[PDB]
Amino acid sequence: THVLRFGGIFEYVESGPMGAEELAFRFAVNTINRNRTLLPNTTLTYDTQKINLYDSFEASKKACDQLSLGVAAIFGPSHSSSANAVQSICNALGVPHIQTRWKHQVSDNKDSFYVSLYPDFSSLSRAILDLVQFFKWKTVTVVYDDSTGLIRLQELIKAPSRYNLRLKIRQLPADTKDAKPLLKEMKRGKEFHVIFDCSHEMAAGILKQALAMGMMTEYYHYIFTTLDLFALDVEPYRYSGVNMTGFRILNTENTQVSSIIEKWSMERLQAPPKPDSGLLDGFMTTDAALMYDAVHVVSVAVQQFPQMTVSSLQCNRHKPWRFGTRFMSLIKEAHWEGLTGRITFNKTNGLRTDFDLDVISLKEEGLEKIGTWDPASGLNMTE
Amino acid sequence: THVLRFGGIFEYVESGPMGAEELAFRFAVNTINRNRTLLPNTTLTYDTQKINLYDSFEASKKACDQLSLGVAAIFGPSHSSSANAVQSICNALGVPHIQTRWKHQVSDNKDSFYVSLYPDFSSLSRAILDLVQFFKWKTVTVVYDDSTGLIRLQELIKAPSRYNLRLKIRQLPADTKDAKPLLKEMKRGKEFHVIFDCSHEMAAGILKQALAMGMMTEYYHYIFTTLDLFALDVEPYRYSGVNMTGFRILNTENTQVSSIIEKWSMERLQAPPKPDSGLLDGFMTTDAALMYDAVHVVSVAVQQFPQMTVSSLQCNRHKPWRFGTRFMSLIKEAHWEGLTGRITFNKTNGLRTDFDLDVISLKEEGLEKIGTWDPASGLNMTE
Amino acid sequence: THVLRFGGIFEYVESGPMGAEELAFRFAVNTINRNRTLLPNTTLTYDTQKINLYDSFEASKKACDQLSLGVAAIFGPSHSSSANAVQSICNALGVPHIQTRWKHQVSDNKDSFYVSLYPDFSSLSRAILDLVQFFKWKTVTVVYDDSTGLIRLQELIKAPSRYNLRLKIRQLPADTKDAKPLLKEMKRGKEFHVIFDCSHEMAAGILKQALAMGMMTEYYHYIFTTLDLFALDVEPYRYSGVNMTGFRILNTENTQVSSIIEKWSMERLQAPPKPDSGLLDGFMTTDAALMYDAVHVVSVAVQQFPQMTVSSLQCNRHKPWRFGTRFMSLIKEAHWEGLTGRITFNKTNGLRTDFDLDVISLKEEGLEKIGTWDPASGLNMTE
Amino acid sequence: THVLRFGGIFEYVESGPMGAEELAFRFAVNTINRNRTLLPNTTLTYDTQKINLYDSFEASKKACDQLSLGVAAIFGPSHSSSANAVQSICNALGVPHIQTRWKHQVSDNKDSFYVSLYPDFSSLSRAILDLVQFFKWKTVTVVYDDSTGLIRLQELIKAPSRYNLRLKIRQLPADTKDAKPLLKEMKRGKEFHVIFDCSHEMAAGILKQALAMGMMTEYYHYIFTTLDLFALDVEPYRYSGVNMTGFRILNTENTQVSSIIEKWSMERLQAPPKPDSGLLDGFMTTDAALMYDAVHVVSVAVQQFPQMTVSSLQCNRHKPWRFGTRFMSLIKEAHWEGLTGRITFNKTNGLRTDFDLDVISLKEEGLEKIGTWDPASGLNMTE
Ligand SMILES: *[C@@H]1O[C@H](CO)[C@@H](O[C@@H]2O[C@H](CO)[C@@H](O[C@@H]3O[C@H](CO)[C@@H](O)[C@H](O)[C@@H]3O)[C@H](O)[C@H]2NC(C)=O)[C@H](O)[C@H]1NC(C)=O
Ligand SMILES: *[C@@H]1O[C@H](CO)[C@@H](O[C@@H]2O[C@H](CO)[C@@H](O[C@@H]3O[C@H](CO)[C@@H](O)[C@H](O)[C@@H]3O)[C@H](O)[C@H]2NC(C)=O)[C@H](O)[C@H]1NC(C)=O
Ligand SMILES: *[C@@H]1O[C@H](CO)[C@@H](O[C@@H]2O[C@H](CO)[C@@H](O[C@@H]3O[C@H](CO)[C@@H](O)[C@H](O)[C@@H]3O)[C@H](O)[C@H]2NC(C)=O)[C@H](O)[C@H]1NC(C)=O
Ligand SMILES: *[C@@H]1O[C@H](CO)[C@@H](O[C@@H]2O[C@H](CO)[C@@H](O[C@@H]3O[C@H](CO)[C@@H](O)[C@H](O)[C@@H]3O)[C@H](O)[C@H]2NC(C)=O)[C@H](O)[C@H]1NC(C)=O
Ligand SMILES: *[C@@H]1O[C@H](CO)[C@@H](O[C@@H]2O[C@H](CO)[C@@H](O[C@@H]3O[C@H](CO)[C@@H](O)[C@H](O)[C@@H]3O)[C@H](O)[C@H]2NC(C)=O)[C@H](O)[C@H]1NC(C)=O
Ligand SMILES: *[C@@H]1O[C@H](CO)[C@@H](O[C@@H]2O[C@H](CO)[C@@H](O[C@@H]3O[C@H](CO)[C@@H](O)[C@H](O)[C@@H]3O)[C@H](O)[C@H]2NC(C)=O)[C@H](O)[C@H]1NC(C)=O
Ligand SMILES: *[C@@H]1O[C@H](CO)[C@@H](O[C@@H]2O[C@H](CO)[C@@H](O)[C@H](O)[C@H]2NC(C)=O)[C@H](O)[C@H]1NC(C)=O
Ligand SMILES: *[C@@H]1O[C@H](CO)[C@@H](O[C@@H]2O[C@H](CO)[C@@H](O)[C@H](O)[C@H]2NC(C)=O)[C@H](O)[C@H]1NC(C)=O
Ligand SMILES: *[C@@H]1O[C@H](CO)[C@@H](O)[C@H](O)[C@H]1NC(C)=O
Ligand SMILES: *[C@@H]1O[C@H](CO)[C@@H](O)[C@H](O)[C@H]1NC(C)=O
Ligand SMILES: *[C@@H]1O[C@H](CO)[C@@H](O)[C@H](O)[C@H]1NC(C)=O
Ligand SMILES: *[C@@H]1O[C@H](CO)[C@@H](O)[C@H](O)[C@H]1NC(C)=O
Ligand SMILES: *[C@@H]1O[C@H](CO)[C@@H](O)[C@H](O)[C@H]1NC(C)=O
Ligand SMILES: *[C@@H]1O[C@H](CO)[C@@H](O)[C@H](O)[C@H]1NC(C)=O
Ligand SMILES: *[C@@H]1O[C@H](CO)[C@@H](O)[C@H](O)[C@H]1NC(C)=O
Ligand SMILES: *[C@@H]1O[C@H](CO)[C@@H](O)[C@H](O)[C@H]1NC(C)=O
Repeated sequence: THVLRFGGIFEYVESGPMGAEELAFRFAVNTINRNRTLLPNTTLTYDTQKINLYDSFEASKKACDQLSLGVAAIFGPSHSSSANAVQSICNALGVPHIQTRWKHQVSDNKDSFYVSLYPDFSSLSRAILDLVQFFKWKTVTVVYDDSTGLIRLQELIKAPSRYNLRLKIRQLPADTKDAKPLLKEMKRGKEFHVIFDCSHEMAAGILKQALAMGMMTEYYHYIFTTLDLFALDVEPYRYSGVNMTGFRILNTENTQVSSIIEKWSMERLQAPPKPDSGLLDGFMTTDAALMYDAVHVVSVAVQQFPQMTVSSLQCNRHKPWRFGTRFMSLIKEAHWEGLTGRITFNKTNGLRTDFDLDVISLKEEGLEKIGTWDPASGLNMTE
Repeated sequence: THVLRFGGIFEYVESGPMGAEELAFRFAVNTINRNRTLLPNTTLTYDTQKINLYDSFEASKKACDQLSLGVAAIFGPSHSSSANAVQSICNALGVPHIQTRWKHQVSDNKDSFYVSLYPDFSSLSRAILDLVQFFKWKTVTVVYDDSTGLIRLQELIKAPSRYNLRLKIRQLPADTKDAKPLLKEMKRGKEFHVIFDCSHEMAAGILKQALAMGMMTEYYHYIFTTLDLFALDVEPYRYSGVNMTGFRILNTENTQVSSIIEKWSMERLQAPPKPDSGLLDGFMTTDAALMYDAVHVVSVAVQQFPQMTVSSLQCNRHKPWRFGTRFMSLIKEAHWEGLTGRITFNKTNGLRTDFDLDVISLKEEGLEKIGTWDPASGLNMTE
Repeated sequence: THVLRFGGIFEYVESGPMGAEELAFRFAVNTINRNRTLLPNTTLTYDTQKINLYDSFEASKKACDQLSLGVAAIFGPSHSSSANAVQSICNALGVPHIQTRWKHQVSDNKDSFYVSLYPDFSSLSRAILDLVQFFKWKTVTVVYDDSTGLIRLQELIKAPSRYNLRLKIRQLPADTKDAKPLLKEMKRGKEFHVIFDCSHEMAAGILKQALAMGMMTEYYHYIFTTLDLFALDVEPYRYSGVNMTGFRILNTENTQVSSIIEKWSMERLQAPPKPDSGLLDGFMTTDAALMYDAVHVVSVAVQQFPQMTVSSLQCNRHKPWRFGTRFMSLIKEAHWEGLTGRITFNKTNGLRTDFDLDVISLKEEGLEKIGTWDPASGLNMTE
Repeated sequence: THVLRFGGIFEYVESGPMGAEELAFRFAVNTINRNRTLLPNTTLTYDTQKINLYDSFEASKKACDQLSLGVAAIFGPSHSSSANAVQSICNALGVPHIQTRWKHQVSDNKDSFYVSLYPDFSSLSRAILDLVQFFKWKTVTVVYDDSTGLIRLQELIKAPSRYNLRLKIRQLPADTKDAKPLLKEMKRGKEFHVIFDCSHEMAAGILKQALAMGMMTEYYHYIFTTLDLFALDVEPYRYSGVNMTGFRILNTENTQVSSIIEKWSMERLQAPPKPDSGLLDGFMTTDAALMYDAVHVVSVAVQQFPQMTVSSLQCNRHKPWRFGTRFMSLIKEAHWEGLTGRITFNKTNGLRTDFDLDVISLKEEGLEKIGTWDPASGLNMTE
């Protein structure tokens, strides 16, 4: 039988239920257990631990508790300060570390036991930069939220040194949801073409404050850096004449992918969130779409490797895992067509820089696909 | 007697001797032991460990080895990925963590047991931004090296949204010291006013490549973000008619501070570095000036706290240190006039945002102080 | 057999080995002895003497010692005050005097027994004057070193009486290598187009002081009067955007001439000079290229004259040498294609005014031939 | 008694009698022999030899014949190529060498046994350059004759690099007295302020060709570099309204100096020269005034040195003369008020740079003294 024990480190939600990434890790393990074509001989169990996500010492202790109990791969702790502490544990002891969120990989880590299923912002910032040239902009305002967002969109800030733009980089207020003094300066400065680097939970809150201001007109164009633009209640903004361009990697135009998302709204349901937030009700974010994908791409690697045995390692007496070198190379050479499209990894550094996007814009009917991005091709926009 | 045991985590230099920060930690402990006014009853020993500085798992093990052996404060492991792993250990177990280098404090860490003696780049980027307005620039090029340098100078990038500039943000080549294709684009683009965000070991290498190009003339003006501009062999550049503006926090205009630097060249000497690098020979960097200061500011706190006892804590069974709360508040409320001037800490977050700079520029004679920055006052430039 | 005894008077180098002209005289005699097409029946020996070069009385005694011992031609003592003393001895006693350096021939010497293989500055100063008109200059600064340099470039100083220029004649400092107060006046006076009349050992020292000043830019253009511009380490000046125009008579674009220069670096090698001089290592100067040529052009004359016998003459009882009139006319009517190109003499005064130059300028790759001068044609510059 | 034997080397005039310098050497020896205050115990004889003046080998043989016969000082052979051959003989054997003509002393001769009684052109070219500033010229034409005249007036050519002039340097025709095509270009170019660097035998021939042209008017001003401007028949040019400025060192405004010149016209007389030359008849040139002075200044040195004995030296077995060091220092420290004024020598190099001139210009009456030059003072022009 040989039950595998893919471990995971997730957020400790105090009041509410388990998070969307923790549900998607439980849903993807149960899907492979029920289905019989993928892994027809083995079953998957899990060892999910809950941390604060903002404490590298709690993430380091529970990652060593999973390797002492014996796991095969750690599914990342969702945060830059916490994943860097668990990445180096997984490097030292040979166990893979599967990342589904963006993290600043500094250019001096010689770490090899990690892959990142999140679309890398060296590729995404070229997708925005191609998109501002299709629209023939010459005056752009980038509004980010946290200081790490300069590292994300740095290929867009280095654009007036090459192309013909003038970037005016602005930042959202750090403490409050009171971005109206930001939007007053953007209205007085006549900044009609704006790029927002913020999550869809925050991008929904800016659009209410841009509607309370006089900024949702036929003159304003908003490109959103988030991949969850198909999660917003856009009904107050369809008839304004705005354009709200963005991307979508979640391949919701298949009968197989949408069937999983239609099943997703059932088991998640459990008191859906607040009504005064401009998001939808039944929707899978791309944060939980990549955790459903992260279990399956590694499941390609355990399918092509039947001699696998989960060992029990110790952090104090660290030894590399016996099959760690080959099993890491089977993850980096794994191809899969998951919810977010084709999943191929970067052979140099282990990232995900080759992926397919879907350019979506706001029409009178709603968010509609008007193109397709591809790092080999570029914007094939059939608008 | 009560010997204290200030611990430290430093770089493992393989071929050469101990690093400049490790010498400055040994020199500052031996200075307080020899001198009798500061701590007239106690002596200081140390437990210096050597790590890779790019491995958070090695820094986490040796920080727990110091707390198992029993230390009073950890002097930081000199790097963003390594200090974040040791900051959270020192937070969980109550021991202070003394930082002498800049690190991206994310806005969600609820850590309290850390202070940073490095001048914070929220204050330094206002010192550069005041300096480009004294010089009445309207066209600025910021050249950084690593992607974290956008977080450092982010108050300068958000300047064309307020003032009258146009920033053209550029980046040094990531792999090679071959910044001449960068300097060709800056020469063809007619970019005479340049800000360099790079270390003085790299800023010396850019000036050779700006002299090999036709870019050291009476038209080019270079502001350096580094505080070690008074460490460069500037003899090939005095007569060019260039201006090389910068800052200096190392208060080398006192008979007491310069006496320590004159003693510094003796015990450090030990095969001084390569001749094909445009730096000086006998000089203390500001990286080792802040480690000499870091021992003394905490020595103010052990002077005002005689009931101190060093305990032995364990990371697996983590308990806060018995005097950790009061001793951390005595470090944050400690004032000291060290090598880098007056040392007062930020009462909100524990940083160092209130400090005195010395604006230095290049004249025909050499680097000469032409002003003084102060967050309360601003540029008092008697040029 | 009839061994010939071409004599020579050279510099007494005290510390180091024999000079470059004395090596080239030994190398050219040994080449004709080894080769069998030129002089297939006779061999050449030599009687090299060493003087101070600045004492006409020592040069006069050793020239009479060579004629008492019996020579066929004296190869000149490399200096104006010393060669004039030996020219008149060779005139009185019929022996030829072969000159390879420039000397002020006053317009009243009725001397006939001398030829000069150095390119005459009545022709060279027209080559510079054609070159400042191809570049369309209207404001020229001539910087010479010694007062004889006005006689050299006098056809360039008499140019504003004919053409449209304004010469500002300046002089290098007489005692020191401290030409920076000269270069300050040329920088404050905005003198971008400069002609340097100095040797390549001194022209390498001016370019360091023009790089220490802000004067190696894309605005400054330097014409060098020396013919050894292809002997300078030009690597610090390739990327500056400067132009460094000059000439080259040493025909280094043949497989036969460069083969001799490739053999030249072997026997000369013998502790190559100082590293703090901006010259190359393996190179033949045009001062030693003309001494290799001086032996061969006279070897054309002994090939066309087999009845030659070397006699023994006395200066106190001076008698013309028996074959002095015919053998001098065979040297003046000798054609040879040596290292410096075709070697034909002026039939009026015995000089060398008909010769081929190669206009070389500084590109990004290095010194590159961009034309060809010729007294019949002029500048055929395929730049 | 101790008869001294001051030797001399002069011109071999074939057809006519002895030259003006040879008469002045015979006249000055006979004057000191007749007079009894100067040298009241010793008499002077001489050993005058005649050379071609353009042959350094004939000058070298007869200088060794005088030292073999035994002389005390050689009075120079009047020419640059011949005096350099005799200067080095007198240096090697200790005998002084008294020069009365200008010669290019190169900056590398370490010769000590020579003095020059001719007014040095480093001082004279400052006297012309002060004179063109008193007259407030801004456009100057320098017309020289031979290429050595650039070395003479080089402090005047380097003037537009300091002051406000524009020099147009021209040259007289080398072969013919046909300077009218030169004067046509100076008339068409409107060059009214001209400096002539030529002898008074040639300056008289230019003024006929400037009178045959339309160039002797009230618009043309001619400064003459020669010191024999008070030797020209100026009667055709008094009423033209020209100005002909110049200098005079021959102190013809004393009753003692003019008495010697009135005696000079008696013994010289001997078929006075051609009538078609615009010079006077009874006049002493400054070339023969300095040879009368050269015997007397050395006669000061033999008066202050009674233990002198003339020895007999050989050039082939050269030994320094026994009293050569002290007797040379008595010549350089000798003061005399001769025909040309006060005679003091330059203590550094042995030249004559401290002397008194008399600025003379052309009035309606004739050449009239209008000032006085002095290197300490400058132009004290009481015009
Ligand atoms: C349970 O079975 C397998 C487990 O490996 C799941 O993967 C699918 O397997 C089938 C055949 O092995 C393939 O189906 C493909 O579906 C896509 C729809 O996106 C279609 O374009 C292809 O032409 C093909 O029909 C495929 O290898 C794989 N599906 C994907 C998306 O990679 C399967 O989805 C599970 N569920 C069911 C209901 O079978
Ligand atoms: C594995 O990782 C490396 C490093 O990220 C990938 O190299 C990158 O490949 C792209 C090819 O598109 C390079 O060019 C970039 O293309 C865009 C297209 O518009 C254009 O704006 C520029 O030409 C831009 O440079 C990119 O420079 C290069 N990155 C580096 C650091 O060299 C590589 O493709 C990955 N391997 C895969 C996906 O198989
Ligand atoms: C403790 O830390 C806080 C934040 O780290 C410090 O507050 C900061 O104070 C500076 C200067 O007052 C503010 O910067 C800017 O000042 C200039 C000129 O006054 C102007 O361009 C802006 O209006 C801005 O105020 C900075 O924004 C502010 N930070 C925050 C978050 O409010 C505080 O001063 C520190 N306390 C000390 C050193 O005692
Ligand atoms: C032998 O020597 C004499 C003089 O040393 C040479 O005569 C010289 O020839 C050159 C060129 O023909 C004359 O230079 C100048 O030429 C240019 C352009 O043609 C122009 O700017 C002037 O009009 C001038 O002619 C130079 O003046 C002339 N020298 C004399 C004194 O007449 C002669 O060419 C030599 N013979 C050979 C090399 O066979
Ligand atoms: C013969 O005697 C001496 C030989 O040494 C000649 O030199 C003159 O000697 C006298 C008295 O020793 C001085 O005369 C001076 O004359 C100048 C006129 O230029 C006058 O300004 C003075 O006030 C003084 O009277 C003087 O030392 C010297 N003369 C000069 C010009 O230096 C003397 O000239 C010979 N001839 C006669 C006729 O005495
Ligand atoms: C011995 O020889 C030296 C070298 O020739 C003499 O030094 C020269 O002295 C003059 C003083 O007048 C220096 O200044 C020159 O003065 C004129 C006056 O108008 C002015 O145009 C400049 O200031 C000019 O430089 C001159 O530079 C200096 N020569 C050198 C090469 O330094 C010295 O005076 C002689 N000793 C005597 C006469 O006792
Ligand atoms: C020893 O330590 C004491 C610490 O107080 C030093 O004394 C201080 O010296 C500075 C200038 O040297 C003064 O500004 C302070 O006021 C002094 N403090 C006190 C309390 O007097 C002393 O300089 C140190 N000596 C050595 C040799 O290191
Ligand atoms: C030996 O001397 C002869 C001299 O004639 C050289 O032969 C000449 O070589 C050059 C090129 O090498 C040709 O352009 C000439 O036409 C040749 N002349 C003749 C008559 O053949 C020969 O190269 C010399 N060889 C060596 C090794 O020095
Ligand atoms: C909306 O999109 C269309 C198509 O690109 C464009 O013509 C229009 O200007 C856009 N509206 C804006 C930018 O407000
Ligand atoms: C671009 O899109 C068109 C139609 O949407 C289709 O031919 C194909 O998807 C793309 N063509 C390419 C990539 O050549
Ligand atoms: C540079 O500094 C100099 C002083 O050395 C000053 O005169 C000048 O204004 C500054 N700026 C420029 C652009 O030269
Ligand atoms: C800076 O301030 C100090 C005291 O506050 C003063 O002594 C100095 O002159 C000031 N600098 C100026 C005015 O340039
Ligand atoms: C210098 O040479 C370059 C070629 O390298 C040419 O383009 C330019 O016109 C020349 N002159 C100047 C003043 O740069
Ligand atoms: C110079 O002339 C030669 C032949 O006379 C010719 O090959 C060359 O092309 C010419 N240079 C030019 C035209 O720039
Ligand atoms: C002659 O001299 C006087 C006095 O300097 C002057 O005014 C006049 O112009 C001169 N004549 C010329 C220069 O032709
Ligand atoms: C200048 O000349 C005046 C009168 O000609 C006279 O005082 C003296 O000769 C000179 N004065 C000086 C040099 O002070």
